[PDB]
Order: sequence, then C-alpha cells, then structure tokens
Amino acid sequence: SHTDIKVPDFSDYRRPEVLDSTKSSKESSEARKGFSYLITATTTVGVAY
Amino acid sequence: GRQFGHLTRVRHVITYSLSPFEQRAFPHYFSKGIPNVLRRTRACILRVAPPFVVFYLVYTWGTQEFEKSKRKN
Amino acid sequence: INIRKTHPLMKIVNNAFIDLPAPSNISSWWNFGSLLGICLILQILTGLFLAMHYTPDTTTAFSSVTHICRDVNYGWIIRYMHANGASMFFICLFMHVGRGLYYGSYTFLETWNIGVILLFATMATAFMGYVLPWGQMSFWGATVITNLLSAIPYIGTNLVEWIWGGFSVDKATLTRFFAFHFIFPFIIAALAMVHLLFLHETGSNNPTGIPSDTDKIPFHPYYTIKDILGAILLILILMLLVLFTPDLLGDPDNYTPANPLNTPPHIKPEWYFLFAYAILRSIPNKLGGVLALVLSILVLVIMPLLHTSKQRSMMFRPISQCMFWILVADLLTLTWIGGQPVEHPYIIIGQLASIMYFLIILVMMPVASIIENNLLKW
Amino acid sequence: INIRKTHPLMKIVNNAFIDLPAPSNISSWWNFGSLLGICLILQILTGLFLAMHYTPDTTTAFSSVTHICRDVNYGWIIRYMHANGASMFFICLFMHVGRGLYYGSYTF
Amino acid sequence: LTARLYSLLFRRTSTFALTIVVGALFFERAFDQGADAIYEHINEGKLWKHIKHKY
Amino acid sequence: AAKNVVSQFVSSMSASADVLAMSKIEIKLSDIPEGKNMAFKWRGKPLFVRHRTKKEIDQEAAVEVSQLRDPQHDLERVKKPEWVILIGVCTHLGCVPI
Amino acid sequence: KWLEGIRKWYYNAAGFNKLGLMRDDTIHENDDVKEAIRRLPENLYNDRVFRIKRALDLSMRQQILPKEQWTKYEEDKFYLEPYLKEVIRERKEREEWTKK
Amino acid sequence: LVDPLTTVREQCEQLEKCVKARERLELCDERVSSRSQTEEDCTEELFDFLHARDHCVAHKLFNSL
Amino acid sequence: SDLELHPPSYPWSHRGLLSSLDHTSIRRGFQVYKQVCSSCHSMDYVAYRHLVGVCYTEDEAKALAEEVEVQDGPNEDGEMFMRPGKLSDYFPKPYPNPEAARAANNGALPPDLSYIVRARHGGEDYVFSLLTGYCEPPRVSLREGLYFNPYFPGQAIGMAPPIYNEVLEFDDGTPATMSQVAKDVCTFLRWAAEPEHDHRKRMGLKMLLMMGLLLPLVYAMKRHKWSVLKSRKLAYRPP
Ligand code: HEC
Ligand code: HEM
Ligand code: HEM
Ligand code: HEM
Ligand code: FES
Repeated sequence: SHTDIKVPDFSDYRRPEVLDSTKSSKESSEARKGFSYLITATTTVGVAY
Repeated sequence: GRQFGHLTRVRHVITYSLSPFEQRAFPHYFSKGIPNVLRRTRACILRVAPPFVVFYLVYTWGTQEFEKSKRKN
Repeated sequence: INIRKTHPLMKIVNNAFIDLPAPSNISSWWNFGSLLGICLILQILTGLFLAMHYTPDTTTAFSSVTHICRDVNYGWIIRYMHANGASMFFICLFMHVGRGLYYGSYTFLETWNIGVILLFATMATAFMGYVLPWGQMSFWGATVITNLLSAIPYIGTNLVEWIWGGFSVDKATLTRFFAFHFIFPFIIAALAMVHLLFLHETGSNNPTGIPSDTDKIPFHPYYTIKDILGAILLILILMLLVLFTPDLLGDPDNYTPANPLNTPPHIKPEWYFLFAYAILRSIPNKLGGVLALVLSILVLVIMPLLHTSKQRSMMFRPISQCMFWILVADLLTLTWIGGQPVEHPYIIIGQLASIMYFLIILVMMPVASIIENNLLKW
Repeated sequence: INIRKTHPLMKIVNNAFIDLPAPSNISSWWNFGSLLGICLILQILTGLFLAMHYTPDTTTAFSSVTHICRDVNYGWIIRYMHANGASMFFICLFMHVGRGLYYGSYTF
Repeated sequence: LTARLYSLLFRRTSTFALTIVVGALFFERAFDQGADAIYEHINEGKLWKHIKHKY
Repeated sequence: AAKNVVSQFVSSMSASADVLAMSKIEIKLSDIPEGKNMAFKWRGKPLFVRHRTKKEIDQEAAVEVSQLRDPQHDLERVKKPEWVILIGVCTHLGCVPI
Repeated sequence: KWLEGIRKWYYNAAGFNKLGLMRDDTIHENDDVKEAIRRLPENLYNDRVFRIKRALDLSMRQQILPKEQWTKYEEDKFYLEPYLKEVIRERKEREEWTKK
Repeated sequence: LVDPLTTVREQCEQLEKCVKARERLELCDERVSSRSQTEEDCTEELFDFLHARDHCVAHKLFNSL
Repeated sequence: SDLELHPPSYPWSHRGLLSSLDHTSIRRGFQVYKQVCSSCHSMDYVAYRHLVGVCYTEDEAKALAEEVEVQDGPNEDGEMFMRPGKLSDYFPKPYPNPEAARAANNGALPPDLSYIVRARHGGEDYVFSLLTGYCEPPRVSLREGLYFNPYFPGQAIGMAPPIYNEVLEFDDGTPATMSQVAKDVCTFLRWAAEPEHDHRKRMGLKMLLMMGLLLPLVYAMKRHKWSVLKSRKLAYRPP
C-alpha cells in the first residue's frame, strides 16, 4: 500500500536556487532564512515607525 | 462547529504539503495568474454589469428628460 | 502543558482566535467582520478624544469644533478620522450584509437577529453623532427624524416632546443626543460579542454553501495576517480620504451655525441614509411612509423565511444571482436618487425603484429560486 | 433537553445564577458582592440621567447643577441618589474587602 | 551579505527586537529628512521658507 | 413601588422648568413689503405674517375652495383678508416652507 | 425540447462541472439532509468527502480543472435522492401522525 | 484700465457658441419686446452664453495672472 | 429664479494632489480684508494670535494687533474700556447683534467668513467667480435695494462689488488690479476656511511614502504564509 505512494513534484513552485537535487541544502539555508526574515524585519520596522 | 478532534470520520485521504522556504512567493504572476483573473473577470461581468448599464441609461435618460422638463423658461 | 489552554481567560482567547476551526475557502469578502471590529474600536477611540475636547451647548458646539479644527494639535485630523471612519464603517457594514445575503449565510437565525439589532443601534448612533456638530443640515435632519418618530398617532407628539425637552429643539435635546451617542457603541460592542458568540456556536461558511468540516484550518497564522493586510488597506483608504479629499464624502452644507430661521433649499441626511430617506419620500403618506421604512428593514429581517431552495449560496445558481445583481443596481439607484433633489420625475422613478425593490425582495426571490430548484430536475 | 441547558446564552446564565453551586453556611457578609453590583448599575443609571441634563462648561456647569437640583423634575432625587449611592458604594466596598481579607479569601 | 545578516541579527529574540527598533530610529531619521526634502522641493516658490528667507 | 419609580423617571425625562415659562406675543404688521412673509419668535418657534400681493389673493379666491381635502373659507380663518396670519410650519414633519 | 435545452444550458452555466462535482454535493443541510447523509453507503460517502475536499482545495486556489475532467450531463451516478425521499416520507408520516 | 477678466472676456467671445447664443438672446429680447407682458425673462440663452464664456475663461485666464 | 448656475472650476495653484497654497497671498488677502472688507463681514473664529508663525513674526503681528484697538476687560472697575490688544483680542464685530448688522445693511446679514468657502457647493473657485464676474440685473426691476448676482440663488445680493480698481495698493511692485486682488483675497479665505492645507498635504505625502513602502511588505508576507495552502495537493487512498 504505502510502497505505492509516489510523491508529486513541485518545480513550478520551488526556488531556482534549490532546483539542484544532488547538492544538499545545508548551505543555502541561511540565504532563504535571511531573505524572508529581512522582508519581515522591514515590515515590522515600518509598522513600528 | 466545535474545536478539533471529533468533526467527521474520513479515511482514504493523503495530503502532500511543502515547507514554504523551498518555494517562491509569486510563481508566474504575470503569465498564469493574469489569464486566470482575466477568465474570472470575463465570466461574470457580462452578468453583473448589464444591470449597471441599465442604471447608466436611467442616469442619462432621466437626467436629460428632467432638464428638458425644468428648463422651459 | 500550556498556559493558553488552561488559563480561564486564555481559554476564551484560544477558542476565539488561536485554535478556531476556520474554513480554508473564504476570500476577502469575509474580512469585513474584523474590518468592522477595527473600525468600531477606531470610532470608539477617536470619539473618546473628540469627546475630551468638546462642550455640548448650542453656542459652544460649533465654536468648540472650530476650536478643535484650529487650536489643538491634530484635532482636525482626529475629527476627520472620526467622520470618515464612520463613513467607511457603513460601507464595510453594507459589504458585510451583502456578503451575508448573497452567500446564503443568513440560514443562521440568532446571528441574523443580533446583527439586525446591531444595525438599528449603529444607524441611530451615527445619526445622533451627525446631529452632534449642530450644523444646519443636522438641525433640520434631527427635526425630520424626530417628527418621523412623532408620525405614529396617539403617542407621537407627547413621546417626541418627551424626547425633545420642550416644545422645540432645546439645548437639552443636544445634551440628550450627546449622552446617547456617547453611550451606545459600548452596547454595540457587547452585542457584537454576542453576535460572535453565536457564530462560534454554529461555525463559519464557505463561498459554495458546502459544509467544510474536512478542511478546518486555524485562524492563526493565516487569517490573522490576512486581516492585517485588509486592515492596512482600510487604514490607507481611510487616511487618503481624511487627507486628500476630506469633503468628497463630507457634505459642505454642514458648516454653518444652526440658525433656527434659516431653511436651506437642499436638505438630506448624510449619504449613507439616502435609501432610508428615499422610501419615505416615495409613497406620499405619513404613517404609510414610516410604515414602509419599518417594513423595508423588517422584511430584510424576514429574509430567512424566504429561503425555499435546496442549495445555500448563490455561487451555483446564475439566474437568481443576476436577479440579486439587479437588486444591487437598484440599491445604487436609490443612492443616486438620494443624491438628486426632491423633484417630480425623480420621485416618479423613485417610486418605480422602491416598488421594484420590494418586488424583488418580497416576491421574486423565493419564486425565482424555486424555479431554479424546479429546473434542475428535482 | 431543557431550554436552560442548550441555549448558548442560557448556558452562561445557568452557570451564573441557577446551576451555580455555593456553600450552605453563608453569612450576611456575602451579600456585599450583589450589593456592589446593584449599587454599580444604580450609579450607572443615575449617571445616565445626569448625563442627559448636564452642560460641562466652567461658567455654566454650576448653573446647570443648580438647574438640576431646583429646576429639573426630580433632578434633586437623581443627583442625591448618585452622590449617596457613591458613598454607600464605597461603604459596601470596604465591607467586601474586609470580608475578603478576614476569611482568608486572599489565598485566591 | 545574507548569511552574515542571519548570523548577526537573527539568532535570538532580544537581538531581533533591538535591531528592528534601531532600524526604526534610522528610518525615522532618513525618512523624515527625505519626506520633508521632497515635499518642499515640489512646492518651491510660494512656500513660507522663501518669505522667511527674505524677512 | 417600582412602577412609581418608573413613572417618576418618565416625569424626570419630560422637560425643563423654563419650558413652562413661555407665553404670548404682540404682533404688528405695518411694515412688510407686499408679497413677503415676516417671521416672529413664539415659544421657541416661528410665527408667520405674510403681506400678500392681491394677484395671489385673486388666484386663491378665483380658484375654488371645495377642491381640497378639507375646505375652509378665508373669513373663517382671518378678519384681515389681505394679510394672511399663519403658523407656517408643516403638518407632515414640522418644516418651514420656502 | 425547449425546456430540456434550457436544462443543458443551465447545467453548463451552473459551473460545478468545472469544479468536478455532482448532484449530491450541492445540498443545504437541514436536519433531514444530515440524516440522509448519515444514511449513505460507505464507498459513496468516501467519494463524497473526497469530492468535497477537492472542491474546497480548488476554490481556495481558485483554479478550475481542465476540459478533460469535467462531469458530463447525463453520466451522473446520482445517489442521495432515494434516502432523502425515504427520510421525507418518514418525517411527514410522523408529523401527520401527530396531526391526526 | 485693462482688466484681464474683461480682456479675456472680450477676446474669448469669438467662438461659435458665443456668437450664436448672443443672437439667440437678442431674438429673445425681440420676443419679450413683441410678445410682451410676460413671465419669461430670457433665462436659458443668456445663462448658457455666460456658461460657455465662463468655460473659455476657465481655460485661458490664469496665464499671466 | 431658483435655477442655480453651474460654477466652472478654475486652475488654482493649490488645486492638485501636491499643489500647495501661497502664504504670501494669504498675507495679501489678510491686509486687503483688513483695509476694506472687514466693514461688513466678520471672521470671529480667527484672532491676531493665529498669525504668529503663518507669515509674520511676532513683531508685525503686534503691529497688526495694536493698530487695531478694541477693548480691555474688568481692570478692577468692571466697565470694559479700551485696549489695543497684544494677542488676546479677537477680531472686533462691527455690529454685535444680528439686528445691529440688519440696521446698517438693508436687513442683509453678511455671513461670517469662517466657513464660507467650505459651506457652499463649489469651493473657492465659486467664491472667486462670484467676486470676479459681476453683471447688471437684466429683466427684474426688483426693489432698488439689491444688486444682481450670477453665481447666487435668487440673484439679488445686498453687496456693492468690492473689486474697485487700484484702491488698496498692496506692498509689491505691481499695481493693485482687480483680478489679482480678487484671487489674493479668495486664497486668504481658503486659508480662513481650512487652517492647515499645506501641512495636510505634507502628512499626505509622508503617508503616501509610508503606504508605498509598506504594501509590498505586508502583501509579501501574506503571500508567503498563504502559499503553503497553494502548494498542498490531494491524493486518494482507498483500496
Ligand atoms: C459691506 C457693504 C460689504 C463689504 C465691504 C463686503 N461684503 Fe460681502 N457681503 C455683504 C452682504 C450684506 C452680504 C450678504 C447678502 C445679504 O444677506 O443680502 C455679503 C455676502 C458675501 C458673500 C456670500 C454670498 C452668498 O451668501 O452666496 C461672500 C462670499 C462675500 N460677501 C464676500 C466678500 C468679500 C470677499 C469681501 C471683501 C473683498 C466682501 N464680501 C466685502 C456686504 C459686504
Ligand atoms: C463611544 C464612542 C464614541 C464617542 C465618544 C463619540 C463621540 C463623538 C463626538 C464628540 C462627536 C462630535 C465631534 C464633532 O463634532 O466633529 C462625534 C461625531 C460623530 N460620530 Fe461619534 N462617537 C463615538 C462612536 C461613534 C461611532 C461608533 C459612530 C458610527 C460609526 C460615530 C459616528 C459619528 C458621526 C457620523 C459623527 C459626525 C462626524 C462629523 O463631525 O463630521 N461615532 N462622535
Ligand atoms: C455591528 C457591526 C457588525 C460587526 C462588528 C459584526 C461582526 C462580525 C464578525 C466579527 C464576524 C465574523 C467574521 C466573518 O465575517 O467571518 C461576523 C460574521 C457575520 N455577521 Fe456580522 N457584524 C456586524 C454586522 C452584521 C450585520 C448587520 C449582520 C446581518 C444581520 C451580520 C451578520 C453576520 C453573518 C451572517 C456572519 C457570518 C457570515 C458567514 O459565516 O458567512 N453582521 N460579523
Ligand atoms: C458611567 C457612569 C457615570 C456617569 C455617566 C456619571 C455621571 C456623573 C455626572 C454627570 C456627574 C456630575 C453631575 C452632578 O454631580 O450633579 C457626576 C458626579 C459624581 N459622580 Fe458620577 N457618574 C457615573 C458613575 C459614577 C460612579 C461609578 C461613581 C462612584 C461610585 C460616581 C460618583 C460621583 C460623585 C461622587 C459625583 C459628585 C457628586 C456631587 O458632587 O454632587 N459616579 N457623575
Ligand atoms: S412635507 Fe414632509 S415635512 Fe412638510
């Protein structure tokens, strides 16, 4: 049953930086984190001001 | 109606979800979502707006008939 | 384990906002409950400051609003905030009501009843608030609506000179209206809490009418941030309204002292009250006019009796949807006639519009929708 | 089932006034909670009447207070009801606090 | 640039709060100066500071 | 006792004490240009005396009287048939006309 | 026939063949509709909750499944109507037995 | 004195609507002269003449003002 | 009549979204109102002390406030004698009672110039067209007590036109012509109606920059936290 489960693929949605299946994502993690957290930080700075 | 835990007895369902950091914020905004919103506009406005062109004909027609009736000096 | 799930206040906050099973379907048309809540607390706070710098007397009213517009820092911007926040409040209220009627959500009973009591309370409250500037339009509009209260025989003149404070408009009448506008929105917030309480009793809705127990998603952190986006959009629209054109929807004829012998040619309530002012001037009758007004609002209460279909929402039924958009256009037509003066051909087409309004809402909605039921081979 | 045990308002009013358990040895000192509640709603009512007959302006405030106590129909009973109800409100308040500190209800 | 920023200002909550308040004050500075500059630059001519310059 | 308290509160919300202190006026109308309506304060309310040009009174006497919803001859309302004396506030909702 | 062509045009314009729905998914819940939903076969009830979850996720994402996946006009395996008629008959039997 | 209101008002009535409404108002003057003892004081032609003249003033007055 | 004339709008220099007023013109129109136009109209809600930092310093404010001399209060006599007025005095009412103004004018109360611009349909273009475009009464021999008025209901004002040519001589090098002084006094009355038009547009531009910077941010976060629901997809496992 569960061995027949095949996960769909989402390359229409993914980031183009992590379209590389082999190269592991312990490296470009802080890039995505700092990108989104910088956006939320700019948001919170504007709302606080 | 209440909180979680009891609501409906459902089997036979799988849901695949993705962490949002793998995915972009706006995938194909100006090439797929624009035909989507153009189709959603194109469906309904030919049903919703024709009451408003009745409103605009009442606007113009009643306005000009009123000015003709009240400017007979 | 948790302080949120165990503390007897944070249990209320948790089963209100944190872990509320909310639908995964609703669009921006469902933000307007939170938008009316934020508009209401904004009206409370700005009205509180404006009431801190105000004196209610028939000479000092216009002088004091002049004092707030000139002397005190930002007093003119908080005055414009309270006025245009009332106007945006009523626009969001009618979008809320149009949502609740078009998406079939009026199959709830007690939610609808408490919402009707909210409608009466906010309409009388904002009317008294518009009487508070003591303008010429406000003086005559107070006279009009209070003698409409006197339109019922055998009680009318006594009851209305009782809620006057004499045989004419008094200083005491202005103090009465200050007190009731000053006390009503706290009752309105309490009734909004009772409204929300019965809503959390029943459960929310979708655009489709299909019950959605399979996909209850939490309110946080999804509808919290979506209400943040919608409220920031409302705040920016409100600030461009109070800054760039404060009198696009502010009527200019309010800004004179209330001369008791003045009698301007134009007279109207404020532009949200136009359809309640047009149906009065539609049918030439005193008790018939106030009775037609009461009938309009109470038939809008009657509406859950009129649902005869097998569906819930009008997303799937196109012809009764188009009939509802005819009703929307007739609402905008009554607004336009309210924006046009009291003359004869406009009263002709206003009687046409009001009787067509009642012909849609009374008769054509159940008969049209039961033809829609009958057509689907059911 | 019952009307009282299904309706969402009547659930709360049932837990407040009808299905509220209470001990059976209650002295007169536990009247002061309801005394403070009834004093509070009476103060709010008298304050609403005074708000319908008061003009807050320093030249005309004292003249308006005199207009209440002399000119207004029963304005003297409503004004003195507000003032003496405030006084009895604080009296019942100190009795309530004295009970709550005496009988060890500060462990709540 | 990005990983240095996550390393410095996005590890614990108090540092994040401090850096957004400091960003709010620097934005206060630059935003007030730019806003007043552009506003009085598009209203050059019949603005009061010219008359204060004369008088 | 509660219904006494409710009725006394209803009496308290009635009016003020200067409300019972408004009375008559003397009115003299030997000043009005012809065809114009003069206003006078009366119990906090207007009081109209209009000098009518005789073309308007020729219209009113020339047009019939029984056409209305209630006919009433002009001598049954005034002793001065070329100077109309009215409480010119409306009977629908109390409005002063133009 | 004129009215049957109106019916075909109306099912085309109703717009849940676009959404991938059927006859037995558009019903408003009174008490007796819920009772007829409890009186359902197992496979039909599981298909019903899957079609409900598909329509919910689609109308969230506001996407319509393409032309190859639309529910046609008289292929429909309609099923909730006999249970619904039995529940209506039993309800009206009980109420008329109280009326007599 | 050369009034710029009056200057633009003089040089701005050169238009089609201006001249034609001027002759329409003068024939209305002829009509009130001929069909006299009336309750019609030549409203629409005169106010429309001043209306169109005030439009052409409204475009072209604050140039050197 | 009771056929109200359409007011045509005129291109102000303060008309647009970011078009500012002229404080120099406010000074001009204030001096013009002070020289002639105050004789029938009042502007009672504006004292001299509002003009501390508008266009003057305190110096010429004290000049304008002490040339005009109105009233002292009870200086242990209680008899209300004279005083120039440093800053406390308001603008003096030329006729105190309404019937006092109806005594000199033929009835004909001049309405006070606080909110005349904001109290009528049509803004300050209406008032400029009113004061600029006078013309004679064509066909109504009315009373020989009223004067014709185009942009007015009834078209009979009790006001002789105050646009007398070169009678005021304001302080620049150009003559005090008709249209210049009309535009200047109407700009001053726009300042009399609205107090802080230019500061209003200043906060409008500041909050335009606010909302222009904040709408990508909040909508970006909303799309970020709702794209999880946009990415989840359904599979069906029965046997
Ligand atoms: C005395 C004569 C003056 C002077 C020196 C000015 N005005 Fe005018 N004004 C006057 C009267 C008697 C009236 C009211 C008419 C009546 O009640 O019969 C007015 C009215 C105005 C108005 C309002 C017109 C309207 O209500 O539509 C305005 C805008 C106005 N006056 C302007 C104005 C200006 C700008 C003046 C200085 C240049 C000015 N008036 C002087 C009488 C008089
Ligand atoms: C309890 C809170 C409130 C208080 C204390 C309050 C108080 C006031 C005061 C003092 C004024 C007069 C200010 C002025 O003259 O400019 C006013 C005006 C007004 N209020 Fe309120 N108000 C409150 C809530 C509301 C609400 C909820 C509404 C409805 C949305 C409302 C509608 C209005 C309106 C329409 C006006 C006239 C606006 C104007 O001056 O242009 N108020 N209010
Ligand atoms: C006083 C102003 C009002 C406030 C503050 C208010 C508040 C709210 C709130 C917070 C919600 C939940 C948010 C949501 O829409 O999902 C809601 C929903 C609702 N309200 Fe109101 N409401 C008001 C007026 C009304 C009125 C006048 C009615 C009609 C009688 C009404 C009927 C409803 C209905 C039917 C819903 C549920 C909609 C659905 O589930 O689809 N409300 N309201
Ligand atoms: C929100 C409800 C209330 C309103 C609207 C209200 C209103 C007023 C007003 C208008 C006055 C001045 C009029 C007068 O004194 O004749 C007043 C006075 C006073 N109020 Fe209240 N009040 C309220 C609640 C309270 C409460 C809860 C207390 C304390 C228990 C209180 C204690 C007093 C006292 C001591 C005075 C002065 C009485 C006097 O000097 O004659 N009020 N209140
Ligand atoms: S007609 Fe309605 S008030 Fe006179």
